[PDB]
Amino acid sequence: NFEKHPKELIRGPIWLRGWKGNELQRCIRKRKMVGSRMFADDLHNLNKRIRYLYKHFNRHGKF
Amino acid sequence: TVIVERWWKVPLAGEGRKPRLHRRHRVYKLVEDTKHRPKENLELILTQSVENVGVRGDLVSVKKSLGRNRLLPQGLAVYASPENKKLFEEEKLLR
Amino acid sequence: RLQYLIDLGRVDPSQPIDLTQLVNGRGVTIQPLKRDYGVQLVEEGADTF
Amino acid sequence: PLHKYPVWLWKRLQLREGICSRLPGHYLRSLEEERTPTPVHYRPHGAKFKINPKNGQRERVEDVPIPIYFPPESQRGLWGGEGWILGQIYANNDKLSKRLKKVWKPQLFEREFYSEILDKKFTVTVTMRTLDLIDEAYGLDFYILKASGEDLCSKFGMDLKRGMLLRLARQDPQLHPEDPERRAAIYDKYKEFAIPEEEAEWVGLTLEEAIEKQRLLEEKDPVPLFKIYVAELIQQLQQQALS
Amino acid sequence: IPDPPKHEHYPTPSGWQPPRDPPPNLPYFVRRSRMHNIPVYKDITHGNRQMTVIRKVEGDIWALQKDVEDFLSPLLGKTPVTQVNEVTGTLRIKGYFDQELKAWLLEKGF
Amino acid sequence: LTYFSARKGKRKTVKAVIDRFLRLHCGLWVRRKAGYKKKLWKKTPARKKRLREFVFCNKTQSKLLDKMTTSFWKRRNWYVDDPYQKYHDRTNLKV
RNA sequence: GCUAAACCUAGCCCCAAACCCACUCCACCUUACUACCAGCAACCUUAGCCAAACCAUUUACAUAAAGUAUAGGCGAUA
RNA sequence: ACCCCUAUACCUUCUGCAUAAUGAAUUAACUAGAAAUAACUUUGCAAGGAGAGCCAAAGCUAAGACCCCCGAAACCAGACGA
RNA sequence: CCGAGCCUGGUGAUAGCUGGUUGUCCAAGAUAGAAUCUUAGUUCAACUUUAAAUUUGCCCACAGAACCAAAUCCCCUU
RNA sequence: UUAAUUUAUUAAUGCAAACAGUAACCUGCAUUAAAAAUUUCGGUUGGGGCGACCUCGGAGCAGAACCCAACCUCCGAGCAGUACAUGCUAAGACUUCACCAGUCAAAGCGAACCUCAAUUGAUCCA
Ligand SMILES: [Mg+2]
Ligand SMILES: [Mg+2]
Ligand SMILES: [Mg+2]
Ligand SMILES: [Mg+2]
Ligand SMILES: [Mg+2]
Ligand SMILES: [Mg+2]
Ligand SMILES: [Mg+2]
Ligand SMILES: [Mg+2]
Ligand SMILES: [Mg+2]
Ligand SMILES: [Mg+2]
Ligand SMILES: [Mg+2]
Ligand SMILES: [Mg+2]
Repeated sequence: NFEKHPKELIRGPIWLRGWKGNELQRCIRKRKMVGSRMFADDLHNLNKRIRYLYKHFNRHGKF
Repeated sequence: TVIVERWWKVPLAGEGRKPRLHRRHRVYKLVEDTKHRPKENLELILTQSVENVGVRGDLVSVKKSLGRNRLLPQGLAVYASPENKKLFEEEKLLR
Repeated sequence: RLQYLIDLGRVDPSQPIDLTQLVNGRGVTIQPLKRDYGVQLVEEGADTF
Repeated sequence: PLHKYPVWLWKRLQLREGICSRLPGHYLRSLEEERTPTPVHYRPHGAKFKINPKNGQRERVEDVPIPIYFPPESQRGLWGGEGWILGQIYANNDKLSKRLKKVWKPQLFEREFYSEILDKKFTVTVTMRTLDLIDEAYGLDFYILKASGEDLCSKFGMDLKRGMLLRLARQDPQLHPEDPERRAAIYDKYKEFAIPEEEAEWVGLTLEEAIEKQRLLEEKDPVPLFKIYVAELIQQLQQQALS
Repeated sequence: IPDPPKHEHYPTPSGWQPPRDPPPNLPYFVRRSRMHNIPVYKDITHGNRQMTVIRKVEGDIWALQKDVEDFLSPLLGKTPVTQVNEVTGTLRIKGYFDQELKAWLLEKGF
Repeated sequence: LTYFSARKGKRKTVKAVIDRFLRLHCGLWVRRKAGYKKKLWKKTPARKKRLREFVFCNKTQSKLLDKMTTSFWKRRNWYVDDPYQKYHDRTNLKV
C-alpha cells in the first residue's frame, strides 16, 4: 500500500541515499549535506576536487 | 558617520538564513555622509536667564555646540524631555 | 476533449464541472509553478458536442 | 571520517559541557541572543516589498548589513554603532574603471560626560553620532540604560551600564550624607530599568571574564575530610542514643 | 479508473464505441488500454521515418499481421512492410494508417 | 557554457540567446535582422523593409541555440494572445 | 646451477555509529626539559593563478520552484 | 646449422624518413578517454506518461551507448634564512 | 641554478607547444572555400562516417548560353 | 616611459566637520604633484627586421556557364545629383563559394497620368 518507497530500504552514506548523481555532482552534494561536519584536512581536499572537476567538465574535454 | 550604499546586490537569502557574501559585495559606493548636512538645532529648557539667548524657564532652540559644551555642563539648561516639561509648566503657572 | 471525458465516465456532468473535478478526472493537467492560471475553454469540438 | 556535530556548533556545545554551564541561566541567555543591531552605515529597505523598476512586479527586499570593523580603541571609550568601514571603491564610480580598497573612519573626539547615577565626569572618545544619540535619550545615563547591548558597541559602555544597574539595585550612597532626598530623587528618575542585584553583577561581561568570576565564586579551600568523618561519627552516636 | 457508463446509442459522440460482447472468435485478440481506446498509435522514429503501431495483440499475431496486410494493400499498392514482434504482441507497420486501423478494429469488434 | 554548474550541478543557459531569439515549439529559431535600427537614412526603402522582417535561423544555428539553452526554453507555453502562438506548431510538412 | 623466483597478513581505504584527547615522581617559555629574587603584551577586507581563447570591469568556492526572476566589458559567466 | 635466392628495424613527426630526424641498454611491476542536453536502442505505459513538482498536436518513463596522460618559465598568500 | 631567495599553500596553476596514449578481426574513409590579434589554432562551409526517408542520380542529343583555343554549362535518349 | 588605466599609499593645499572668539589636533569630500601599482606591446610577409600593405569596386592573368592566387599587372571609391509615395506591404527567385551582411521582384493596397560601378561598419552601449 505504498507506505515506504524502495529508496528508503538502502543503507549508505547520507549524502547519496536514493540519489544517483555524477562525480562532480556527488562531491557538491557531499559538501552541502555533510561538509559542515567534515574534517578540515578532508574538507579542503573535497573543495579542491570540486574546483578541479568543474574545470575539467565545463572546459577541458571534447564536443 | 558615513552611509554607504552597497554596489552589486546581495542575492537575497531566506527568513532564518544569513546571506553569504562575495568580494564584489565588499565593493561599496558612499551615498551620503552624516557630515556635510544641514546643521539642526536642539531644544533645551533654560534654568537661568542667559544674555539675550534665552529667558529663564522657557524652551528654546539652541545651536548644538552651545548646548553641549556650555549650557548643559554648566547647569544652565536641560533637555526637552517630556518628564521635566510638566514641572517647568507648573513652575510657570505658579509664577 | 470535454465530451470525450463525459463519455468515458470520469467528469460527471450531473455535478458541476469545477477545475478540481477536471483535475481529478485527469482531462486537464495543470501546474501553478510554470505560471498556469487554470483552464481555458476552447472551440475545437464546437459542433459534435 | 565525519564529526558528530558541525564545527559552527562546537562553541555552543562547550557552554553546555563544563564551567560555562555553571554560569547562571539569565546570563547565558544574553550570550545566545545576538540580535540584529541598529543600522548606521547603510539606509535600510524599510518595507519588505517594493515593486522594482525594469518590470512592474513586487519582489521581496531584504537588507544585508555592512560588516563593520571596531578597532580596540573603540572598546576603551563610547563610539556609536559606527566603527571603521573596510571596503572597496570603484575609481570614479564606473565599474569599468579600477577597483581599489578603502577604509572609512569615524570622526572621533574627546569629551567629558557627567553621569547622575555615578556622580562622576567621564572623558570619552565619543563620535558625533554618540552625542546625537545621547541628546535623543536626553541623559547620558538614560542612553547607557536604554541602549541595547549590541547597539551600545563598547566594552566600556557595557561596564558603565552594569555599574549603573548595580547602583540602582543596591541603593548605595552616591551623594553620601546631607543629600538623601537628592539621592531618592535621582533613583526615581530611573525607576524604569533597575534589575535584581544578582543579575546586574553579570550584565555587560565578556565570556572569559564571566568564567573567571564564576571560578572565583566557587573556588574556596577544600574542606578537611577529618571534620566530615567526625561529623559522621557524631551522627552515628546520636542515632545510637536515639535507639 | 472508472468503467464507462452504458449510453443509449453507440457509437457515442466523440466517436467512441465499447468492445462488443461476446468477443469475436478469431486467431488474434486486441485488448484495449486503461482508457478503453483501441490501441493503434502513430510513431516517428527518426525525423523522417513515420509508422503506426498496434501493440495489445494476443494469440496468433501472424494471422493479425496477414489480415492487416490484406486490408492495407489496396490503399498503398504494395505489401505494407510490417515488423511483428511475437514476444511483446506488437506490430510496427510502416507509414501512418492509424485512424483507418482503429476503424477496422472497431468494425471487427474488439 | 557551464555544462555543470557549481551549486546545483545542472547545465546553464547562455542568456544572450534568450535575450535575442524566439524558439518556436517546432524548434525554429526566430531572429530580428541585424543592422535594422541603424543608418536607415542611407539605406534604400527595400533594404529597410528587408531589415525590418524577422528571420528563421539556419539548421546549424538552430542546433547551436538548442545546445546553448536548457529544456525549459523548449517547453510548450500556452500564452493567452501571444502573436507568435500560431507558429509554434507546424502544418502540412512532408520530408 | 647460480642469481633469483614465488608465497598472506601486517596493516590500510571508504562508510556507519558515537561528540574526543590530555598529572607514577622529577623537569620543561633562561641556550625547553634548567630547584631558588623587584615589568611589554591578541584582534585590522585576502590575493593570484586562472576563465574570458590577449587583457584592464568581471570568473561559482534532502527534492522541487530553477538553472526561473535577476546580475554581467549584458560575456565569460554568475 | 651456414653457404643459394628474397628481404631499406620500430614508434613518433612528417608532402616525404633505412635515413645520418625524436625516442628507446634490457627484464620486472606500475603508467593515460571521466562528465548531459540532443540523438539512436530496446523495454514499460500510452491522449497520456512519470513514486507529487516535469514534459505532453504521440507522447512520456526506462535503461544502454561519446567526451585522456605527462611536462614550463610564471603569479600571489603565509612562514624561514645575514 | 639572484633581472630579484628559499619553503609550504593556492596548485592536478596554465600551455593554440612537444612527447605519450596499452586485446583481436572486419568495413567505409583524403587536403573546393570562410572569416578570425588570424594563418603552429578556430568556427562555419566542403569532403568524410553512421542511422533513416525517399525519388531520381550520374553518363548525357538536338536545340540554346553579347557585344566589345583546349574545352565548359544546359541536356532528352541511353 | 612622453603607451594605457589607477591612485588605495605619502603631498601639500581647498571646502566641509570640529572648534573658539569679536563688532591648532583628528575624520569626510575635492586638487595637483611625487612615488608607485596593474598592464600590454596587431598581422601579411619567399627567415625576421626595414620598407610597403591590411575595407570596397572595375579590367587583365581567368580567350566561350559560374569559381580561381601572388608583397602579380593596371585603373579607381570611401561620393555626389534628383527626389521627397527613397508610401505600405507581398508571390517567386539570386547571393561574392559558410554565417552575417547583400540583391532582384510579379500581384495587392495606397498614389501618378530614382540616376550612379565602389561610394560603406555588426553587437552591447550612449
Ligand atoms: Mg527556501
Ligand atoms: Mg585569459
Ligand atoms: Mg601574454
Ligand atoms: Mg626535432
Ligand atoms: Mg599570464
Ligand atoms: Mg655575520
Ligand atoms: Mg597540463
Ligand atoms: Mg576499406
Ligand atoms: Mg609577424
Ligand atoms: Mg624578407
Ligand atoms: Mg551562398
Ligand atoms: Mg507593382
